[PDB]
Amino acid sequence: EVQLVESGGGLIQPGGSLRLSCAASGITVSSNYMSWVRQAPGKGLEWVSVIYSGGSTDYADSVKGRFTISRDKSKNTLYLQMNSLRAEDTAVYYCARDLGEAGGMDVWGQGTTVTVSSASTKGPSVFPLAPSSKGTAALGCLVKDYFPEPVTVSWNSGALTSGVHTFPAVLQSSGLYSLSSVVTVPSSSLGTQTYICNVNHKPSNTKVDKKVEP
Amino acid sequence: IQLTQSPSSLSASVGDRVTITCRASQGISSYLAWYQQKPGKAPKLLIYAASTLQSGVPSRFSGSGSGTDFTLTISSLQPEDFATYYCQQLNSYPPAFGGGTKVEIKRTVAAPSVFIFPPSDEQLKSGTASVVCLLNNFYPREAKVQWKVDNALQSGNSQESVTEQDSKDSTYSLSSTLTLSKADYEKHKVYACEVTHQGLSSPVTKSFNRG
Amino acid sequence: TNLCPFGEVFNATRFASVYAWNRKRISNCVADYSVLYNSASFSTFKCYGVSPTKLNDLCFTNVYADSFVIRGDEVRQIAPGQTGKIADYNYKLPDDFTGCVIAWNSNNLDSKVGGNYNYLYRLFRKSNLKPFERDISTEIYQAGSTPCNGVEGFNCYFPLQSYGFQPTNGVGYQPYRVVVLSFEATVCG
Ligand SMILES: *[C@@H]1O[C@H](CO)[C@@H](O[C@@H]2O[C@H](CO)[C@@H](O)[C@H](O)[C@H]2NC(C)=O)[C@H](O)[C@H]1NC(C)=O
Repeated sequence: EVQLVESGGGLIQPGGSLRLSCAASGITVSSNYMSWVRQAPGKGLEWVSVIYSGGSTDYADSVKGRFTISRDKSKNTLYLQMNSLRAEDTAVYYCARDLGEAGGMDVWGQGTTVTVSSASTKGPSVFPLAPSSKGTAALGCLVKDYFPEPVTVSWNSGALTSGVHTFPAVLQSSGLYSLSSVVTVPSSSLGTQTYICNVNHKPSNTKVDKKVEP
Repeated sequence: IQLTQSPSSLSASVGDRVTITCRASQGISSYLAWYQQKPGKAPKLLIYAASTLQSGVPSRFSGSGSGTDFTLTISSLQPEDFATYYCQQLNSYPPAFGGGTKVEIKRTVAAPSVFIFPPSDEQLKSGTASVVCLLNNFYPREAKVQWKVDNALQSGNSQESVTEQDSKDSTYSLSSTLTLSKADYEKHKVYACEVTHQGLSSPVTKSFNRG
Repeated sequence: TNLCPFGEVFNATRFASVYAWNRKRISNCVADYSVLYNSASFSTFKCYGVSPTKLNDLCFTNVYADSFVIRGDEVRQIAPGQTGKIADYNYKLPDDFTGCVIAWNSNNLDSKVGGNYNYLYRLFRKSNLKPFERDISTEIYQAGSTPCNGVEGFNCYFPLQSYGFQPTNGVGYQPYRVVVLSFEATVCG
């Protein structure tokens, strides 16, 4: 019953604008301190903004003049208007009711994702990580230069799951993502068994099956 | 005010007593909160006012401290307690957060198996060469991966990625990728990946010759 | 031709909590505002309207002296056109304020080991205070849609919080005694 449901996050270009919404049930937005807190990929938590029960607003310095927090009493909804977005603003954004010293941030939203990038949607290139010529053997697929996240990888249409490690994507200096998916198999199976990685990139509607062989 | 969490990560077993500390740079009396966060999930409030237990939070969590030194204690670690924990300053906008502490599953030392992969002929037609080095099923997480090209130590042209702890053997895997242009790739011969890890008596080097 | 009793305002043994701020009316006396300024013991002495050296050459019908204790970080809110927990919910100065604001560190008097919890402030309020408004109610703050019925709990918070003034606090969190002099003729220099 008590929940904060957020929406509005998405892909956007540097200098662009975006509006996040936080629809509340069980707490009264206009009666509370309401905060936005963000978390960049692989980083910690950072407070962004607050609006007081009495209407006063405050902002982190890196956000002043670009972000505007507001609320709608009729809809019991909190808003965050994000202008002049930069690549640094890429984060998961959380709304939360803030009790300060009397509690903490006790009610949190599920979070919404904001990606700020000048890169354009692009399906991946799948290259084989072919088994060495010279026990346990390793093979894999290099899923390179795609945007945006996410990419999902399976092996042999899901039949091969044991020993599979798919690594979290890294962001390259070009603005595109890249990841690898590896699997370890017995060296004896390289002659007999076929190994196909299946790469799925929904944002570009790309589906690739690559046979990896020695 | 700055908050310094120690340690960045710790490994523990079920039933252990776990202690995470937060050091404030000036003195904030009892204005401190502790949160728990699991991968992909929102933070969850555990303690506020340094020692007050949030309603519904299990009693094995407790906070202590006032002034500059604060402690979060889990008296008997349970399986669902493996996660990242954050301290937060209260009663101050621009509120300070701690850097976080990851509580990980302890196990015995396991050396990585090291594999190296040359770039595929297909990628070379694009004018870019990706050399990949794999460290599989190792513990603990700390590992050093040194790329060498014709025995020249490489810095600034490699990225690396680590999986979360495996759900069955509690080990890690790690990939390191060295990216070069095809022109730079063809100007050298020996590509080596050198791995340093606690489970290895001496560094392991896997290499290949271009061609 | 009697002296204005500033000594009993500035040198009071205890100060009020900011939410229940104290007001003393000053009338029918002569005031030396240049001994207050030239004491060199105040960390803040910012006058809005006229300089202190020049208002010693001035007369008003009444002078009000408001006093309380707040954090050092919150002294900036005791000024016209400010927002924050103190300016919004405890003590609000008008935009056209024409007096003086005086503050000094009182960590030696208002903090103690283990925390002095005498001093309170209002954390929750439905709306902002009007200038020179004093809200001293202890009604339970309804933060949700369910009424509170005068008992605390989820979404039902006691509106007043205690400062935890400890001597080891950072300076910005240490207690500061504040005196506000409002000028609106029985008071001269
Ligand atoms: C508050 O008390 C102080 C301390 O007595 C007063 O300042 C002193 O006044 C005496 C007598 O005039 C001087 O000998 C001291 O040099 C003053 N300073 C100190 C630090 O003692 C002060 O005047 C009183 N406040 C008011 C508003 O009258």
